[PDB]
This record gives sequence, structure tokens and C-alpha cells, in this order.
Amino acid sequence: MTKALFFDIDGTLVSFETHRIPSSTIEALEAAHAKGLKIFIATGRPKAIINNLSELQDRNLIDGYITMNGAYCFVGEEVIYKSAIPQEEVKAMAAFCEKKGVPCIFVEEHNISVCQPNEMVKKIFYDFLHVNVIPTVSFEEASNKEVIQMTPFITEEEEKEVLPSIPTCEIGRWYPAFADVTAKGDTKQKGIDEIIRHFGIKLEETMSFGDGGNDISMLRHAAIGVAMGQAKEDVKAAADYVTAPIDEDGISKAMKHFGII
Ligand SMILES: [Mg+2]
Repeated sequence: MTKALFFDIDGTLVSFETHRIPSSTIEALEAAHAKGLKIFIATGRPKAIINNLSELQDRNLIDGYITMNGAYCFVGEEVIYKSAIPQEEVKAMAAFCEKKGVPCIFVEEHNISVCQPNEMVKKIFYDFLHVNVIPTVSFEEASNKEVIQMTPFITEEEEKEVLPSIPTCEIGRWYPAFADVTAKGDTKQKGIDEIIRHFGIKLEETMSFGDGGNDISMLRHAAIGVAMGQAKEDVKAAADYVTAPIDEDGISKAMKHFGII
């Protein structure tokens, strides 16, 4: 039976349309917590921009975090796994973005920066997603940092253009205007493995929830993968179960369906 739940944040816990967590989601997680489920976040966001979970956090319902697509995982104050991108690939991404005139976020363990922020950053990260303004640094300075995750604001076509110069990184998307780049093997699936290693939970006792392409590996890897009703067809196909849309009680309905609650 299920012992560990892994939730994406954006489009899974937090609605893109309302920018809030459905009330029935909070009730479902309260009920699961009392039944002894372990409840984990599995997000592309770095901790520095997880500003949308206070309802769950103030209720003390989260048992651990997979952040930066698995590249930075922690339980309480304890880091259980982290990674960093090969410096050649950091430098190549910075050069590509600067040449193409697109912005890129560079995330370190304890700092976050953006290079040449433009309309794509404003529109998406701040005015929509409600992320706090990220400090600006030069591409030169960024290219020399120990970087855990980079978030270039590149199209799929530009992604294929720069791919030969990031030959070992993972690349995922949770939103169409940008991608998250992490080191070899660092996807949310890795995050699941690290969390369950810490807790003595078996993979066969896991359930994951997601809406986006960067959730596909954890939807396939968890024993039971649940796709949100509004997800694209490839995300739904990676899941075992497709629930209702997020704002039609999708999380709660899925949890009830499986008898989690
Ligand atoms: Mg998502």
C-alpha cells in the first residue's frame, strides 16, 4: 500500500488559474497526514521561490522536499542529496543565451540570479506566477558560479540548437516558455529515490501527482502515477490514472479513488 505521496506544485497543488491551492486539496492532505502518509513536494522550483505553499507549511503537513527537479533534496533541515552542473555546460548555456538574447536564471544552493531579464521573465515569473523579483547579475558572473539548476527562457527549437553543448544535463519543462536544466540523472525520479532511501520506503509504496512534462519520469517511476485532468496527452499517457482538473477537486478525488483517504 501507499506510504509516500509526491506532489508537483504548479498545476498540481497550486492552480495556474487562481494561483491558490484548492480547499479540497488542503482537506485531503490533512486527512492523509493523520493516516500516516508521508507527504513530499517534488518541484522544479528552487526553495528560494517556493512562496506558494504557506497553507500546507503552516499546517505542518509536508515531510520533505525534492526541489530543482531532484538536484536538491532535503528533509527538515537535513540535505539528503544535491548536485551541480558541469562548469563547461554552465558556461555553454550562458554563452548561448547571451548570444541569442534570451534570459536565463542561475540557481546556487543559497543564491538565485537572473541574467538579462526581459518580457518573458516579467510576464511569466513575476506577474503570473507571483515569484518575487530575482536579482540581476551578468552572464559573466553567472558563468563562474557553482550552479545547481539553470532556467533558460528558450523555445523547443532553441533547446535543440543548444543541446549539443549541454551533453550530460537533463532538461525538463513545467511551463512552456522556459526549461530547467540540471546535472546528469537529476529528475524528479531521482528525488523519489533519495526520499524513499531516507525513510526506508519501497518504490512499490509510492504515488506521484503531476501535470507537466517534467513530471513524466516520476509518473512512470512511482508505483502509481496520477496526472491532472488538464495535463497534455503525453503526461496523461505516462500516468496510471488521470484525475479531474485541479479546480474540480482532482487531488482529493484521486486520493479517495485509491483509498489513501
Ligand atoms: Mg506542474
